[PDB]
Amino acid sequence: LPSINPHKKTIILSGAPNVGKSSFMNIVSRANVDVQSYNLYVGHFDHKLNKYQIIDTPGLLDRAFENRNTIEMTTITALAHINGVILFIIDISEQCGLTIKEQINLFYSIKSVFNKSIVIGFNKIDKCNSLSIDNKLLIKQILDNVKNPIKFSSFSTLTGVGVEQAKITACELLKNDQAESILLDQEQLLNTKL
Ligand SMILES: Nc1nc2c(ncn2[C@@H]2O[C@H](COP(=O)(O)OP(=O)(O)O)[C@@H](O)[C@H]2O)c(=O)[nH]1
Repeated sequence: LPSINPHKKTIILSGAPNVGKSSFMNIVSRANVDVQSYNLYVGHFDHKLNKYQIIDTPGLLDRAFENRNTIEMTTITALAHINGVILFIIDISEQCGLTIKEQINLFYSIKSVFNKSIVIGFNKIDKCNSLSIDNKLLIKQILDNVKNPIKFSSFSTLTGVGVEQAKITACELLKNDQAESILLDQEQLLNTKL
């Protein structure tokens, strides 16, 4: 809503407070970041001759929607209608102050506003690897509960390892969705004609 181009290819960052969202944005955009107020953050980067933005909205996409007022919801909804892929980051070290299960609960609670592609980012691997079987099966359950096309990416925004890889899989998930969706529109229009 505040000075965002809705047509530019976008990574929409989401996840609990202190999971590494602002860190991720800063790394991939080399801090080429516009600070906009309603604070909303828009990082910019190029990948493979294409221009991208990456958006971080602390206070909006880091907590459940139950407590939002109308204006906040319209802002959230406006973001959900951008040309974007979601990067939902889970801090698997739990240093953010919430357990993996509480972070997955957050994901289910808010993934309904987005049917876009989603990358689940497992961050802070410098402080982890492995996981409880209930946690691994909770993560696996995401693939069953979710109609959205979903990929996984592990990284550390403290050490840099896997970060660029995570950025690459987000972009390509977007491409594939753009490709699949334009076909459905082309098909419906011809099926109408015929
Ligand atoms: N151990 C570790 N700490 C991290 C990593 N990435 C970020 N942090 C720290 O986690 C805290 C929150 O990170 P931040 O980017 O502000 O998360 P955000 O609130 O979601 O935007 C900060 O103290 C960061 O320095 C990581 O990969 N590993």
